Amino acid sequence: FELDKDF
Repeated sequence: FELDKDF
């Protein structure tokens, strides 16, 4: 995780 997180 923490890729470009909008979720």
